[PDB]
Amino acid sequence: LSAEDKAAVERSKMIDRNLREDGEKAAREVKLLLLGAGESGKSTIVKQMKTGIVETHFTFKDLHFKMFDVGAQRSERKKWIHCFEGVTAIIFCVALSDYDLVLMNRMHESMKLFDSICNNKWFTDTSIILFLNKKDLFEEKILTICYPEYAGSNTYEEAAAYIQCQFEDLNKRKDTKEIYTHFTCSTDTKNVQFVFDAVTDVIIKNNLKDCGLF
Amino acid sequence: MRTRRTLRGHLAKIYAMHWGTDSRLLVSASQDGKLIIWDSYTTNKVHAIPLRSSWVMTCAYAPSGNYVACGGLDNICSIYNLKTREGNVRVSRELAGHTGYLSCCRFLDDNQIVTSSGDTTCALWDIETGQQTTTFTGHTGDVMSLSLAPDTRLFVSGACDASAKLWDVREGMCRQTFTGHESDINAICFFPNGNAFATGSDDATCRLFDLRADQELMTYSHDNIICGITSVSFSKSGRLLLAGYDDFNCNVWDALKADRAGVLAGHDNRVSCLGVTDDGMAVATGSWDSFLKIWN
Amino acid sequence: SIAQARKLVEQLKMEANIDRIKVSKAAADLMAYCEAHAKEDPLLTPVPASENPFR
Amino acid sequence: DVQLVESGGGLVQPGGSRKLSCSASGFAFSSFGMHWVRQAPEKGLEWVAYISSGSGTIYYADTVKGRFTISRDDPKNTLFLQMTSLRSEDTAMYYCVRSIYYYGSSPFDFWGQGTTLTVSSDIVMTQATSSVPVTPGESVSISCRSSKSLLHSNGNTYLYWFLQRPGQSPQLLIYRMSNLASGVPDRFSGSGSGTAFTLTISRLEAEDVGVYYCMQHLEYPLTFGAGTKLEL
Amino acid sequence: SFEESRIVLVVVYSAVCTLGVPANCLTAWLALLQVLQGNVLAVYLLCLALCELLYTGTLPLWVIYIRNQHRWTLGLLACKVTAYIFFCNIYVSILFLCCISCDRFVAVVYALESRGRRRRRTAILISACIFILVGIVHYPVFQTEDKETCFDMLQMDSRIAGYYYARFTVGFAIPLSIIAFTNHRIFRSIKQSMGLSAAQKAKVKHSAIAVVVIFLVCFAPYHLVLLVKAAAFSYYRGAMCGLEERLYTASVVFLCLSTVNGVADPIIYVLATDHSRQEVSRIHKGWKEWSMKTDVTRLTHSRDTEE
Ligand SMILES: CCCCCCCCCCCCCCCC(=O)NCC(=O)O
Repeated sequence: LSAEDKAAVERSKMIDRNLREDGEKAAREVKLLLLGAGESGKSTIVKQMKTGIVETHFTFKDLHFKMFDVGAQRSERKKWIHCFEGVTAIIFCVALSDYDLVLMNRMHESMKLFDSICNNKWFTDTSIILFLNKKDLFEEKILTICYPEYAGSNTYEEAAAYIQCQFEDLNKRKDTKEIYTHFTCSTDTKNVQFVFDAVTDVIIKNNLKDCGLF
Repeated sequence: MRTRRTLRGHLAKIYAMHWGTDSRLLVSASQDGKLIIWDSYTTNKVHAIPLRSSWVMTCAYAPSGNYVACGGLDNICSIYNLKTREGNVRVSRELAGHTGYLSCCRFLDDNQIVTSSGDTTCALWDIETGQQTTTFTGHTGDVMSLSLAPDTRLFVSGACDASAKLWDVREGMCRQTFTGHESDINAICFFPNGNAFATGSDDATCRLFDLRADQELMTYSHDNIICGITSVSFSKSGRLLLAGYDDFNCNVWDALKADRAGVLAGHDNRVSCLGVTDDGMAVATGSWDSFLKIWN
Repeated sequence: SIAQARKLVEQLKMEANIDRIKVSKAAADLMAYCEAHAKEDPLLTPVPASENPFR
Repeated sequence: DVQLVESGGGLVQPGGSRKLSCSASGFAFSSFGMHWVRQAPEKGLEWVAYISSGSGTIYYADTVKGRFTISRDDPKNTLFLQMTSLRSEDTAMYYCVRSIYYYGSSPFDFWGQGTTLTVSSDIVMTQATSSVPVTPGESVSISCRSSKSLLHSNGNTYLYWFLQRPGQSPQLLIYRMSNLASGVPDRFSGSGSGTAFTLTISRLEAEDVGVYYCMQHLEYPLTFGAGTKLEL
Repeated sequence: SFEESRIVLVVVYSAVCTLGVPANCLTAWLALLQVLQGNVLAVYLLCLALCELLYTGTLPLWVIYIRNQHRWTLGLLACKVTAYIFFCNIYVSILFLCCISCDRFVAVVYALESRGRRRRRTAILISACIFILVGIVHYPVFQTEDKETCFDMLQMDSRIAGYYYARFTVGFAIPLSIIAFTNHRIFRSIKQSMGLSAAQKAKVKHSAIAVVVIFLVCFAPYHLVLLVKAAAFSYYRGAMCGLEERLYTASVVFLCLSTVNGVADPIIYVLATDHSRQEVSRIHKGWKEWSMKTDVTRLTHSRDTEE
């Protein structure tokens, strides 16, 4: 109980002041999870937005965004997926014109990844946003290679309606969450406008979840 | 068996703790992006380490006390000097030689640093060169935790193998093959004899082994224990096994009989880390509730 | 993945030199370790308040 | 490494005031605790002022109350201390001090050059004799004799010992009775009981010459020994 | 007439309070445990609990002490304290529901700004500033002389009636405009949102019209009876006893319905929000678990014993 103890108290309080300021600074940033597969258009989404994982940071209007691109982890997903539990939204990117490619079509196995990530217990209530890719060539090519059970016309609008609905119909236990499907033309001006309205739709729900009324 | 002091003093998602060599200091790692060296007696932090990458899942305090290592899934391992002449904490050198995620880093010595990473292998790293003197390979799955011997010469690691493999640090050789797990090994601890070790995992059983025996000695299983084990630690004198569980509470088994010796039901959130002091004086529990509490 | 099993199975045959002890004598290492450090175990022999620094 | 340079230590009119400040660079002064230590031109170090890292706790000495003021600046990363009503006792060779405080920290480890200012109860510690003739290679002992015991209730005393080289910046040898400082040879080692304390100088050579000092940290008053010359 | 109406009224006051009190106690306990997690509405419900039931639960104590027929055994200090407690409780309840609705509006439309300002330190600073503002507003009530009666002092002097009208204007009419403004802004900011569905919109609209209309039809006609007796007493300072008797009966029955609304504010809060259903259900479960009324294991042991 002397100069040493008093000085230690002042340093242990100054550290907590700087800690509290840094936490309040960090809390404003919006956390986004990207789960882009191969040829999902990671380059396209990072351009339209403009060894380990890449963390991109971008600002839209008066709200910042920190998206953590988990790419080439090459590891079991379950050991680190709970690290992103507090992330507000999950971004999904899927190509549409690769239904003629079997390495077991890539579309079918990508559905299973969506099926597993939707029904996980960690993500009970996290808004799911899916974006599309290469839709123009899907119109150009198209059915029988991937989804012969549709048993209908090769019109792109109905075929896109079939694929997006059945991709959304894979939901079984996400009734708390909301699947925000958006038909990404891959040339549209700001498809972050979908994200900003969806994330503010979460935030409107988030406040109404904390006001008591929902 | 009751809480003498509670430290708390964090923000969010405390993942790991390691006891200091003084038996008073401890390091707390969190997913916030700040690393804190705590002090148990005065309950006041002594250092704050900001992190370039917020994603951390392991921490290391050197047995010398001079250095602290923190890593992450960035594949970059960072070792910090606490007692710099300037007084700030500065990363000595980036360490990027793996292809997965650095699941656990420990301190064999100041110069020789052992890191278990998620590239299905573990490698012995030097700060001076940043290259692998020995690389330990043979695990099918991704390694998550390792337990050093008190001699720091023969250590064991566990992966998504349902198996544990010893390693010899000098010539880079696997020493023993321990199998008998049913699920993935969440954490592993070493018996401070240096002759045995026990491990628990998600299969809701803690299993007692001996390195030279390479055989399961006895299994700690209970019917109410359906939740999995994510932390194990011992006593300095045996007759005890500290074990945190998926039931949001730690538990204590005897190392020889494993009765309901100590019920540890304090934390509200999932106990992420659990460590025993090097003199064995206290039990430390950590969890993602931004809480740190120590009992006796 | 036929060549993936090679380095997995070469790990097994370099392990064939397993050192051996007796499991009862292995458990003897457990119990003989107890009384060596039982004088400072504060769980089964908790330290009194003068020697306890956690108050 | 670290830089501590005082600014403008010169002549002051008696009873006046003059700004004195130690310019600093190369360390975390924001997280560091600071001190000022005076040296009368003939004999005697003693503590003057202490400003905390967070600027929350301010403590002065018996002749430092009110008439001296302190202040700091973090973006320029320096320290100020204003002295008013300067007289013969107030004239000293003041040293700018940085001192980090936690468990195992080494406070009072570095100094500046000095402030050459010329015009025109308390714990008592005294080193036993202030002048010892030695030989370069034989072991000697010097004892700082306090007045009250230095042992805290927690069992660990707080007591720091210092070496001033002949006419240049001093150093810290051993801190809290058991721990040697960096850059200091192991031949220097403190000893003593909880109330009496003595140094064990072993195999000295021709750079250990100068005045030697004690200091404590169990009570805020220091008032350590006036010094001990170790002459050849 | 007056005496029998007053005694049957204070009897049903006691009955209403006995039907009311455990709801206030449980909402106090729920707010106290909710304060552990940082929430502006949690500490606001805590101070609503601190201003709730202090006079309400103690009213039947004096009722069963004696049926008061303007008998005054005390030294009037305690009754002035009770009058201060009740009037200040009305003022803080009205302005506190106004400011919680202001926080709801600023959080549903200005969602970026609010989470910075939704620190619980800001909540306690605003609660303290509203409390000291209510203390300054309530200071002239203590400074009023003619302190024979604690309920109202419009009968004898018209200057203190003007003081009462000033307090009426500063504490009733302005927060009425505030609550109407901010609740209708909540309405439009929610009906301009698509992430909510119809059930969200219907639930919020019904709960908000419910709290607005109970505040209106209970406290606002009390404001009406205050202003009408102020006007009538200013006119007829000089059937005066009969008219002030009927105004006294209207005032005490309007006080009864206002106390019903005051004790119903946590009741309407818990019957509006679904998180209340979840927390009250687990509170019921914990009450049974720590009260041991199931006793199923001891029943198993009992049928093991006899055989
Ligand atoms: C409260 C406003 C309504 C006016 C009250 C009239 C009721 C008549 C009661 C007569 C008994 C007088 C006892 C004195 C205390 C009191 O409350 N006086 C009110 C009054 O003198 O009118």
